[PDB]
Amino acid sequence: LSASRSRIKDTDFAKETAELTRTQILQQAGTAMLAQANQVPQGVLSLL
Amino acid sequence: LSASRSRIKDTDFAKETAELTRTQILQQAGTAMLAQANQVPQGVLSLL
Amino acid sequence: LSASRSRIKDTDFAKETAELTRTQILQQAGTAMLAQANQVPQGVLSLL
Amino acid sequence: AQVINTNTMSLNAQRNLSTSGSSLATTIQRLSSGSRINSAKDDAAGLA
Amino acid sequence: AQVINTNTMSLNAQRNLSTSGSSLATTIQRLSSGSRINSAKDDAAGLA
Amino acid sequence: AQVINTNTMSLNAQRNLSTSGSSLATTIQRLSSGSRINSAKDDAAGLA
Repeated sequence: LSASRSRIKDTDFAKETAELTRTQILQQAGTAMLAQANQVPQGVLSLL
Repeated sequence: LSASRSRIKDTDFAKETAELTRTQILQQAGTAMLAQANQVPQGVLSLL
Repeated sequence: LSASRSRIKDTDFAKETAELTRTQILQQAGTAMLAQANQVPQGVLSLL
Repeated sequence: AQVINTNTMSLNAQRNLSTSGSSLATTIQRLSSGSRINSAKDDAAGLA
Repeated sequence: AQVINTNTMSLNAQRNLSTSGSSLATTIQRLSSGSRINSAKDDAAGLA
Repeated sequence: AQVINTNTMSLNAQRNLSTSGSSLATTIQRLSSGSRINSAKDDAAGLA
């Protein structure tokens, strides 16, 4: 019974680190693109 | 199946950056030329 | 027979690591050169 | 058309960043605790 | 012939600028989100 | 001649990078599995 209970409750360490890495990379990509998007509208000033 | 799904949905990071740079340069070229075009019609006034 | 079967199916661990290192170096060289090539065309702006 | 009052590109990027960063908390928590079911939110019967 | 009521070059330069600037939103959005298909506007069978 | 709408060097470098990166997956897989033949792609008579 103890061996059977473990199949539906414990964490798989080999699988769980990949999502950590993937999310870490995605966050940095998002931050850089957010800064770019914020800086974009500056160019309209030269027209004035 | 998971490997097969990713060939028609994911982004190619190497390809997008070139388009980003191309559009960024074209924007500045267009802005400068628009300013020049706006400034062009001024010289008629000297005739008066 | 078991000895004979192993000559055509098992991996040689001495030869694969060299190829791994070679490919790993080539990836970094290619990435750096790609970034430089992307950055090159910016110089036309000064002419305008 | 160029506008300054609203920045749709900037407005979007924020939503994408929040969506990407949502899951990192859950993965860190279940990787630190050592177990996959920590509240009734994750599973409905496995706790039973 | 000099004309001041209308400026054809000025009128023309605006259209080119808008056309060039149209694609920037799509490229930045698909570069920040990480996916090539974010809405049905891009594909009709890939999403399905 | 200097042009913006096309960047042949940039177009090239991408191809070379993909070519170099092709073989790394095969090397890693055949080093992790411990066997030189994992599918019929590598050999035709060895598996038989």
